[PDB]
Amino acid sequence: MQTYGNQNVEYGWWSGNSRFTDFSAQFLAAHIGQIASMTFFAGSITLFELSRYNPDIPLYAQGFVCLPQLSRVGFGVGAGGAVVDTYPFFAVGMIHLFAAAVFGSGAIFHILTGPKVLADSDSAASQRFHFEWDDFETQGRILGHHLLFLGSGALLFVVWAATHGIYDPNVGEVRAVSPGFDIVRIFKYGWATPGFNPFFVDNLEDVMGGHLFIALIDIAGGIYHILVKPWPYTERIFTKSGEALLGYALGGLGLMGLVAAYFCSVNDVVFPVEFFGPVLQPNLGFLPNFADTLDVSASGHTSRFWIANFHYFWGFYCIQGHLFHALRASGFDFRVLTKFFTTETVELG
Amino acid sequence: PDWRPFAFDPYNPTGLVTHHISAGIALIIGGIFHTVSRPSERLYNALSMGNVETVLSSSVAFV
Amino acid sequence: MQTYGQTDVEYGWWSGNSRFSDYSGQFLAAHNGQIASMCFWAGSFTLFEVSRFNPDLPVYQQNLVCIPQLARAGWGVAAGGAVVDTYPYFAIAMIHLVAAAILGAGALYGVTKGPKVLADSEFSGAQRFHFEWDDFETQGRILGHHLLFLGAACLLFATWACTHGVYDPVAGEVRAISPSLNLVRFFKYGWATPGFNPYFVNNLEDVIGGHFFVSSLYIAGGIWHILVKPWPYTDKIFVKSGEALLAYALAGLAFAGFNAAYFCSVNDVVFPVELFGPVLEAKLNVTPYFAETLDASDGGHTTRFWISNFHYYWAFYCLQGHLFHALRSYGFDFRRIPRALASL
Amino acid sequence: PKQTWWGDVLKGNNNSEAGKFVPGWGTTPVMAGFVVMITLLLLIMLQVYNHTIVLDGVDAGWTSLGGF
Amino acid sequence: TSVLSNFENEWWAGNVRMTDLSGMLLGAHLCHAALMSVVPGAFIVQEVARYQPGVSLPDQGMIFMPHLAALGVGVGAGGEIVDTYPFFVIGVLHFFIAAVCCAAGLFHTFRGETDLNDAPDDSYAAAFRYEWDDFESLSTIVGHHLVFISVACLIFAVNATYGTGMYDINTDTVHQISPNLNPITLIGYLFGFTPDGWSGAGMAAVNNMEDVIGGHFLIGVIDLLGAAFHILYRKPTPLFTKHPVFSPANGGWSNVGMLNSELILSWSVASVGFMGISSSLFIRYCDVAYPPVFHGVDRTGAATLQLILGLVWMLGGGLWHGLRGERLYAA
Ligand code: CL7
Ligand SMILES: CC1=C(/C=C/C(C)=C/C=C/C(C)=C/C=C/C=C(C)/C=C/C=C(C)/C=C/C2=C[C@H](C)[C@H](O)CC2(C)C)C(C)(C)C[C@@H](O)C1
Ligand SMILES: CC1=C(/C=C/C(C)=C/C=C/C(C)=C/C=C/C=C(C)/C=C/C=C(C)/C=C/C2=C[C@H](C)[C@H](O)CC2(C)C)C(C)(C)C[C@@H](O)C1
Ligand SMILES: CC1=C(/C=C/C(C)=C/C=C/C(C)=C/C=C/C=C(C)/C=C/C=C(C)/C=C/C2=C[C@H](C)[C@H](O)CC2(C)C)C(C)(C)C[C@@H](O)C1
Repeated sequence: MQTYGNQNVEYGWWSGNSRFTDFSAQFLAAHIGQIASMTFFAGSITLFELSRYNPDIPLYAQGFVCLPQLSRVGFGVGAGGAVVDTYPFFAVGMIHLFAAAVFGSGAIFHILTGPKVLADSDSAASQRFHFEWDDFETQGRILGHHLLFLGSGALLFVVWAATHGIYDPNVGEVRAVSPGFDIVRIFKYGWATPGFNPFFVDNLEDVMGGHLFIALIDIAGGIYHILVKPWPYTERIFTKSGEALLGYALGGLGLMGLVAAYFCSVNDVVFPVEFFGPVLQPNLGFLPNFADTLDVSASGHTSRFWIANFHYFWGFYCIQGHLFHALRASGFDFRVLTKFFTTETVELG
Repeated sequence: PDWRPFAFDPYNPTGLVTHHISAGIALIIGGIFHTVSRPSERLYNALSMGNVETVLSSSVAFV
Repeated sequence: MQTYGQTDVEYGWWSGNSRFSDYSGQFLAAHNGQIASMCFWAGSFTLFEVSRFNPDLPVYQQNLVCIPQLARAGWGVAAGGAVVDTYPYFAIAMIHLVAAAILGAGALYGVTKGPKVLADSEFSGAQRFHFEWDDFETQGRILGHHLLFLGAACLLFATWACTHGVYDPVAGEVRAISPSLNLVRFFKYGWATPGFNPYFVNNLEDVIGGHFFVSSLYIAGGIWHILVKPWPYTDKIFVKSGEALLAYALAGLAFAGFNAAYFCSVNDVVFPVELFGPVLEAKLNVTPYFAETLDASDGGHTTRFWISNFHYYWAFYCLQGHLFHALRSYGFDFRRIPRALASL
Repeated sequence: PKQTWWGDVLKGNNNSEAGKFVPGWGTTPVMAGFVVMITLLLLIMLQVYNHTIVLDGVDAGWTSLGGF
Repeated sequence: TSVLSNFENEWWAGNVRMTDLSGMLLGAHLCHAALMSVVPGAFIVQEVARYQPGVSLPDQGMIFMPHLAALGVGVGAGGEIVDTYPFFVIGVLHFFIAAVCCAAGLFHTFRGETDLNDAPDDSYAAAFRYEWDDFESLSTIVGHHLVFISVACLIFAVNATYGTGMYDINTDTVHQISPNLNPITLIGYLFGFTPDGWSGAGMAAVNNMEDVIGGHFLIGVIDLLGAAFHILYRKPTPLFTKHPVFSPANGGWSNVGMLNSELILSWSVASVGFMGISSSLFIRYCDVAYPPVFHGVDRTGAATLQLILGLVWMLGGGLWHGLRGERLYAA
């Protein structure tokens, strides 16, 4: 944590989650529980949406976030975005619920298994997992393994799109997609030269090639981080503390949330119109909005509207939380703000 | 408001505004001076500025 | 700051910035923050205007300041001064917002983890950048680098105008403009000879030639100041404190702002009518202002009106601040104003 | 003798310099000029109202209301 | 402070406190000139803002435009204002002059040394040391100021004769008029000896631009010669020293030729009042220099205004400061 100066700080229950920042086993338990919550949301919401699905109503008119996402990636969608068979959605949600139960069981296991600290546990092999908030070598290996998992996921997406096929609004029906590979076109999407704009990708072939590239990059980076200790300059720049790593991750997540929010409202290929609804338009009054570009009269809002706005707010407040945690981890205590209207300087490290 | 001499015609309303602007400013200056400047022994003793009755006399005459 | 004689000055929160005047790291941080806010305004109001834009009404009668200027540099206007597409505006605004985020990050760093005093930093690459308010030798090189950036930007604008092309109101479309440049012409403009009033330039070729000349001047000056120390007489002439340099800079900004405001008001080649609107007329009353040649009823006010009127008062109060800080750097105490009356 | 807040604000204006005057004549000479000045001003107005003075193009009567 | 009348240190008289403070006095004069130059430019811009083309200047109530139009600024044949921009340029340039003067006044009031007697011993500024007693010091001041005034008058005349000329009333338009240089004819006006006979208003009965332009050439040359005289000599002569003056300093006429700060101020003030009265006569009668195409025909009000100002300066100020200076000659 931070504990400006004085150690052994006392936290109220409102900020009570900072108590286990030093208990590696409990840290593991909390995060396994959180991942359980995420996958439980996926499965349970899939079923909750299936319960009230109307084939007559267009998919985006009714309030869904999961049926469009499943129908996009194959999974029982006919020609012209028609939900022919509604059983694969049930299967997907059920697998998600089973996974959630597994994760939650692991969470309780670790919360009650042994000592709070993973150094003391006499497993003699769980001690291989005890980490520190100062050592960058172990955290580099951890980063490498997690990048390996992400790259393996991108690879799985590439394979599933190659074999099972995937929906293509330009084609108009589920279709296998050849994995492209053109580093030149990848970099041209990087520059956003006039032909290629990253948020206006038109061919699923380009998307598939980019995903292949991402998988390769993530796997290579994972290997590299597992093998190689961080360089000294990365110790010079970054502080070594838990809240600092939370700050870095929060900044990254806020950026990714904003990117995904903009992606939803604009791209029509990777977010097909028949499932999510017509494209939005970005407005800026006091705060950014996404206008539906459609008469909300007797149609509510398209699912794309909800996804885009929710993730704009998620990204913005992840940025604000990143600022808060980076300010703390660098050394700034906000209590000094109370000295604003006095003659004492409102400033410290 | 117009500061040309015909604003002194009492039947032309453009004078009134021209008055209350200029005279208004004249009072503000006249206020500021008296908010700072002290009286003079000569006048202070002659008019008995320490006695409110002189203020009453002068105000009644003005009214 | 001035701090007449007295040391350990107490500044109320209403005058709070003076506190960090004597720390260099915080100084840098504050100015990174300021330019970040400027860039943020640029991007944010590009987006704001685009969000409140109708491709139907005249551009100038709609309250806009960023779309007309972006159009004047190309980017969305084809012919006749009508904005066709809007996406390049959005892209420019996004880049401005991202740059603002980066600069604000630099500022926030300078506040917290950066050294409060650069000279006291261990890095010793940071000790290079430390400066003192009384040393004109170092401030000369700072000036030189900043002049280099200014001149580079001016040259970039010139080349963009030449190659990509800017709006040409005489031509009525976006044109690539060749520079019509001759030193005799520019001295004619400087002396305001009867055929050449610099506020009434008629051909953008002369504008871009002048920009090439100005970029050359700025680059030359930047190299000169990086290489050449200020002369001894400058110590006799100028004052040595932060407030003094602030006064000089405020004077320069006031001069530039008056020129810009008048330029906007009277010229109609740099500011095409279809974008910014009809030309304005200077009008003095108790205070100066520029008024529309065409009727302002039913059309609010044109972009030209807002730009020129705003910058006139920006320049005027920058001049007033220049006087204030000059007198402060002269050791004149304003506590004399509410003191003299007490004595009388 | 309540020590109110508003009394604290206004006591300096009430009687900080109570009973103080500058010796001699002070500004009294200058005042003289001002009086004479207004003694002309008012006088002029009276005559303008009286039609003793006729300013050029200034018809002191109901006809001057023309323009409203 | 170099005076002990009764009320030297009174705030309403506080300007007398700069009687000897040379630097502050210079700053005060510069700031005052800033005022005097702000007014014309500001009011010219204000006038041009409300100028209407169809109506003539005398019916618009403009009090700075007529004097500019008299010099051919923005007017054409027939004496009608064509273009208004040069008036605006004149106003802007007066703004520039005022800003420079105000900058100088601010410098000398605060940054500059208060008393030039405290200058660092020939630091480009001891050359500007002056004292209200030594004659030599003030002689060079008078000489250089005469240089500037003479150059201005010569410039006016040269412009009139060669470049773009002036609006000649008789020829009805702007012309480079050929000057008249008959010195006896010009200096005759000073006694009223106009060619058409003696006239009551001296110098004001000129009926042609040639007379005025020749007179300006004569005045410029005379003032240049006087500038040379005062700059190059600086020494008192039996004209100033040893001349009769009547004063209660010594009851009855004396040949002392006294010198003092209030006395110099009084002579200057009397001179200004006299110029005011002369200009009163000029605008009353001389309509060559004031074409009624611009200033109107009836001009009694402006002449009366000039008369009042001239009487206030010549009689009031001149007498007040002369009496104070003569009384201060009891030191
Ligand atoms: C208006 C004329 C003027 C100009 C243009 C000008 N200054 Mg100043 N100026 C400075 C910089 C400056 C810069 C960099 C600059 C160039 O652009 C200028 N100035 C320019 C500082 C070094 C120095 C101090 C600057 C300083 O501390 O400024 C702060 C001043 C103000 C009014 C802020 C109030 C503005 C907001 C409406 C209110 C905010 C309330 C808030 C939302 C609520 C709480 C929020 C929180 C809880 C989260 C300075 C001064 C000062 C003055 C004065 C009178 C001026 N100025 C005047 C000017 C000081 O007293 C003062 C001085 O020196 O007195 C000791
Ligand atoms: C610079 C610096 C720092 C900052 C460091 C940071 C935060 C740097 C920021 C780095 C960023 C933002 C990196 C972002 C990288 C983005 C990547 C790599 C994008 C990859 C996207 C791909 C591969 C898209 C792929 C496809 C996917 C999709 C289908 C498209 O249709 C097409 C297609 C196929 C191209 C500090 C502050 C930490 C320390 C400082 O001292 C130094
Ligand atoms: C004398 C003095 C000083 C000086 C004080 C001052 C006032 C210094 C002022 C300096 C100024 C105001 C300099 C201004 C210079 C203006 C310039 C150089 C104009 C340049 C324009 C150029 C180069 C081209 C412009 C175009 C280019 C543009 C693109 C269009 O195509 C039109 C066109 C062709 C006019 C100090 C400060 C040194 C000391 C003081 O105490 C007293
Ligand atoms: C020194 C002295 C004193 C003072 C005496 C006084 C009052 C002396 C007066 C001195 C004066 C008034 C000198 C002024 C002289 C004026 C001159 C020489 C004006 C010349 C102007 C000319 C030649 C211009 C002429 C034209 C030029 C003009 C442009 C017009 O196109 C008209 C036209 C063509 C006439 C006392 C009182 C102290 C004691 C005395 O005994 C002696």
